[PDB]
Amino acid sequence: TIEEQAKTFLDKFNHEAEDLFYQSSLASWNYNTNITEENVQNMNNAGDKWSAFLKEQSTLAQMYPLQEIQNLTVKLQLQALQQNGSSVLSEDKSKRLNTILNTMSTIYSTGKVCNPDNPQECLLLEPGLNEIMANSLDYNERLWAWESWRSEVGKQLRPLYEEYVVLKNEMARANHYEDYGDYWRGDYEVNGVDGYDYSRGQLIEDVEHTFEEIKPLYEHLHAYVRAKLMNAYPSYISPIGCLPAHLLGDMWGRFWTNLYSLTVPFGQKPNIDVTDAMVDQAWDAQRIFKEAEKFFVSVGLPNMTQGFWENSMLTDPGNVQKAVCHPTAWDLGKGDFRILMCTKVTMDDFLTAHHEMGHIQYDMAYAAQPFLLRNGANEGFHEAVGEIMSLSAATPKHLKSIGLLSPDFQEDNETEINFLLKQALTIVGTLPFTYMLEKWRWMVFKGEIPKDQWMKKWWEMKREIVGVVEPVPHDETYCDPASLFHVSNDYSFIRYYTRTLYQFQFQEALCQAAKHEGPLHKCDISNSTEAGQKLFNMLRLGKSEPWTLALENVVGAKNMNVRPLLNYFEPLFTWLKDQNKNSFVGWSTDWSPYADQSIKVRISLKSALGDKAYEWNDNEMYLFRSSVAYAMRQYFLKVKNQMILFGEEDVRVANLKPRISFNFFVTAPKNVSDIIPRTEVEKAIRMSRSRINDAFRLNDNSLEFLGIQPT
Amino acid sequence: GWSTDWSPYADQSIKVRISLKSALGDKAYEWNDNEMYLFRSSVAYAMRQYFLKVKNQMILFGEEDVRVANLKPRISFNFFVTAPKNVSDIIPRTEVEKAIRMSRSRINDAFRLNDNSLEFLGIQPT
Amino acid sequence: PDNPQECLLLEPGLNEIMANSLDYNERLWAWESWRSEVGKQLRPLYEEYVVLKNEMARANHYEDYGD
Amino acid sequence: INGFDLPEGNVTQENFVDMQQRCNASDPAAYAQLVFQTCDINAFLSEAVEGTGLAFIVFTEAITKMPLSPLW
Ligand SMILES: *[C@@H]1O[C@H](CO)[C@@H](O[C@@H]2O[C@H](CO)[C@@H](O)[C@H](O)[C@H]2NC(C)=O)[C@H](O)[C@H]1NC(C)=O
Ligand SMILES: *[C@@H]1O[C@H](CO)[C@@H](O[C@@H]2O[C@H](CO)[C@@H](O)[C@H](O)[C@H]2NC(C)=O)[C@H](O)[C@H]1NC(C)=O
Ligand SMILES: *[C@@H]1O[C@H](CO)[C@@H](O[C@@H]2O[C@H](CO)[C@@H](O)[C@H](O)[C@H]2NC(C)=O)[C@H](O)[C@H]1NC(C)=O
Ligand SMILES: *[C@@H]1O[C@H](CO)[C@@H](O[C@@H]2O[C@H](CO)[C@@H](O)[C@H](O)[C@H]2NC(C)=O)[C@H](O)[C@H]1NC(C)=O
Ligand SMILES: *[C@@H]1O[C@H](CO)[C@@H](O[C@@H]2O[C@H](CO)[C@@H](O)[C@H](O)[C@H]2NC(C)=O)[C@H](O)[C@H]1NC(C)=O
Ligand SMILES: *[C@@H]1O[C@H](CO)[C@@H](O[C@@H]2O[C@H](CO)[C@@H](O)[C@H](O)[C@H]2NC(C)=O)[C@H](O)[C@H]1NC(C)=O
Ligand SMILES: *[C@@H]1O[C@H](CO)[C@@H](O[C@@H]2O[C@H](CO)[C@@H](O)[C@H](O)[C@H]2NC(C)=O)[C@H](O)[C@H]1NC(C)=O
Repeated sequence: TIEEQAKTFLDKFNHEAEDLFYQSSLASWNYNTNITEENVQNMNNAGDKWSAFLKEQSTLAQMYPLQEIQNLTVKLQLQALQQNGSSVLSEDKSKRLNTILNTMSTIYSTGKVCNPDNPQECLLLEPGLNEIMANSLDYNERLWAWESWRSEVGKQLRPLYEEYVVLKNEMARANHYEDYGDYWRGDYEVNGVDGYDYSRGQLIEDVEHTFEEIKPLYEHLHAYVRAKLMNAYPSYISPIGCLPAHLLGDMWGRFWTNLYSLTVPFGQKPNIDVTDAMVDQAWDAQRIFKEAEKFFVSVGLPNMTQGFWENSMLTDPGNVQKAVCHPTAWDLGKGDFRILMCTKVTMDDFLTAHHEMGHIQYDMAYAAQPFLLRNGANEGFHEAVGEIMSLSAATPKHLKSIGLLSPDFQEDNETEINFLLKQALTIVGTLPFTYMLEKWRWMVFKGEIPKDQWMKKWWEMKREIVGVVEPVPHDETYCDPASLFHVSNDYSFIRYYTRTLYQFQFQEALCQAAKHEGPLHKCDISNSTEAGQKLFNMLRLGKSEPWTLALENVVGAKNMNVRPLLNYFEPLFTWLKDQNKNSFVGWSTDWSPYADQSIKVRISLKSALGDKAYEWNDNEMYLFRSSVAYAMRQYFLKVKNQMILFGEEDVRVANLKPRISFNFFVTAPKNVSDIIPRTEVEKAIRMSRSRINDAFRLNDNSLEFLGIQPT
Repeated sequence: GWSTDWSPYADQSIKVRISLKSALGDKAYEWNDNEMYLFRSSVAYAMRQYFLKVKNQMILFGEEDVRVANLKPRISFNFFVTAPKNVSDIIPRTEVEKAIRMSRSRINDAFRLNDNSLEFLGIQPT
Repeated sequence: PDNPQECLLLEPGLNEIMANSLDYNERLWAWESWRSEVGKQLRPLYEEYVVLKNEMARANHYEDYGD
Repeated sequence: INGFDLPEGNVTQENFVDMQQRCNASDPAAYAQLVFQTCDINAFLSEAVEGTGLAFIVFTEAITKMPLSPLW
């Protein structure tokens, strides 16, 4: 043999798979290098061939139950090829799920938001909305883009996401899994290994445990950013409350990188920018790439394949030639390692070269593994490798020895605090975001969060874990999570969390081998074979061994530790604590940007009706919002003589309770930013209170408009 | 020739006469655009309740779906309900009359009127 | 109405429907949607236009813009 | 009922102290921020009236509760 026949099968499979895979990869490389319809067909046909081939081999693998298989190598390859996947779903189920996935992706990519001022001017997220969320400092403009993105596209995804969840769970359950969340936690799962075994549930525990150890540092970062944002947005942020979600420097608040302009610790101090030195010393793309190669060779990593240098888009075509330009390492196969990128004479491009080449080095190292066992130990191993490369290369030390930063300069601790904060805005800023998002998805997939509480718990978790508050209350007609790419495009997210940890663990371990004496934030692993050796040990492993074992290969551990991450930001932490001495380190999950003008309303049907007391449903609520809108119109047209067309949609309801108590506020007919002041709303209610009471067969006593009273 | 009276929506159009002086008399409110807005909103409410209960269907009928026409100083007008986002889908007068009958009391309460003052021509109070 | 991402301009799409389509519902959609969107936007502009135009004509010794 | 925003009618004469006990279990801190008058009925019965108060206060008040209050 069973194992013998299984091994024989895998052997034959691998021989054909590697070759056909190469053809597909080469075809894709060609089309990426030259965007042509002919090339489209080439890559498409090649991809179809490999996919069909893999499917047939998948069934053949099923004919070899891994239970009888004792050899781990064959067992691992069998298990990987064996995986049925969505194929377990019925034809109708599979087709529907695929349609939902395409619809969701299309809505995300083609969804548009029109300016309320001019309906003709409509912005897409990718270019316009992102620019506003990353550059605009207008509270109103940022609020518009944030809410409009969720109000237009988020609703379109709500029903699709619901079906998606159902079908996804079915498929995974049929693939022997508790839920789609468990299906996704299978990546980090290790079995039949002595001490290197790891449960899918273990991941959850580990993530949560590690997260609790980072909370302190993040709280200080949050408090510091809040203080600075209070200056940028006065009369908008509570010094003890959460942070408005539309002010985090992007559409979702994934990264806080765009908040640096408003949070620079030492404005007077700049940061290292050797792009000028590069251009001054005529640093072409090839030169910068050689520097990358030099660095790797310095740490004792194999020389870049001559083939790489031969076939690799290392610079923009510039001519009629049309080629995509995203930095990407290519393992075309059969010893083919290429890099495609529109490289320029920039410090960023220099570091990107190191990052991309880092992936190539990993590929080359595991290229000698079984075709199916040629990949990073887990989904967070490969990216971490690239990251630690850029880390060591960015160090002013490295640049001063790369001949870009005159070593006569002296690195200022202020510029170090500057650098550390900028990194924290990208690294520490995404950790709660990533944690909370995966947590929500996991609970949703396992059913812990019901459909009627999807948005409810989303914002509860946001306010508690991330310390971020919604500027506008979002009911279960919204799907805020689905408005993010990964969610709408069926991608796991815990990779990002785990990678971050792994990256710092790797960096520290390697620097210990490099015999670093200073702050880890300024460590250059260049010129250290020992660091390279440890790195290589894991690098060459691939998927052959458990990720827990590969960890022990470099860091020596089997699980993700956050200590090294904290160690890296320790200087910043100490500094932040000083700045947050006077400030309140923490947030209250009660303050909201709309609570100030929110009117609490308690309703007593049974008090005024007893028997024949109708059940307050959404229809009753719809009626209420309509009644309030009516009141607002009357008040404005009478007191202000202003014909303002207030609709039930302008009436924003929140904190609905079984007491039939809720907080509500009124906005301008087409202006989320323009919140009608509570004073005016109170007057409007007073004016039409009787009418509203009549509509619900209630009275001032039963229809308690807290803050409004009879006289 | 042609009749300037025939209308493609007249068939499902329900005439409504409002008698403020007959009911409220003294201290009767003035029927304005806001009163008409409340009326369309009230009809939308009724339509939602009817479909949610009798048809067990969640249809988000809005004041916009309530199409009002032939407004007169006697506060008389013909209205027809349409699908939330489908102008072509006009709710049959029969279904609308059922919804009206179901929520007539609440509609009367909303305008402080009665079946006598609030006349839904064709919808007969019992 | 089905897919909000698919939007038609008057000449490119609406005209083709109003000229070729024989579906009552499709023709009704395009006709009403054209007047429920562009038409509503022009209402206020046209009201000012008529005023300024009348002013200019009367200033040029005319009963109204139509005169 | 207002403190925990519980559905109207859930708390009765029977499920009241136990209700607030489970309520304190949920909100122990808030439970201490809620005044609660003491109801006894026997204490109400054992409250002495002021002179002439019985006729012009006790009886007068009870009659206001009675229907056709002017008749009585
Ligand atoms: C992947 O698909 C195969 C084939 O349907 C599944 O193997 C079947 O398992 C059931 C339950 O033990 C048996 O009754 C069938 O006879 C098996 N079929 C074959 C061809 O062996 C396999 O269990 C599926 N794997 C997952 C994880 O769902
Ligand atoms: C388990 O199977 C793998 C794969 O066949 C074996 O790895 C082979 O080891 C021999 C001897 O070193 C090499 O010549 C082959 O090239 C290896 N194959 C691959 C694909 O790596 C492994 O030795 C087996 N283990 C046991 C205990 O039999
Ligand atoms: C690591 O090794 C490299 C290669 O020897 C060193 O690169 C030198 O950098 C200095 C300063 O820019 C130059 O003057 C030399 O000419 C470089 N040598 C070569 C061969 O390129 C680098 O400085 C070393 N780093 C450390 C920290 O020792
Ligand atoms: C960088 O180091 C200098 C020197 O230690 C720091 O300047 C000191 O700041 C403290 C606090 O204000 C003073 O008590 C010292 O007298 C200062 N020393 C000197 C020589 O001026 C500076 O604050 C540090 N910067 C950062 C970012 O921590
Ligand atoms: C929508 O409402 C917001 C909030 O009222 C308006 O923002 C105001 O703009 C004026 C003019 O720049 C400022 O003086 C106010 O301080 C702003 N208020 C706030 C709270 O930011 C915005 O202009 C409105 N937009 C439109 C089109 O009317
Ligand atoms: C919108 O409503 C109209 C009217 O009900 C629908 O058009 C009808 O569609 C059915 C099914 O094809 C036909 O049998 C009817 O004859 C049609 N009526 C008319 C007046 O043509 C239309 O399908 C609805 N659109 C959507 C998107 O649901
Ligand atoms: C166009 O402009 C000319 C110049 O203002 C007008 O001619 C004048 O008319 C007034 C009224 O009869 C006289 O008082 C001026 O002396 C005239 N000016 C000149 C330069 O001759 C002419 O009437 C205007 N036309 C219209 C249609 O308004």
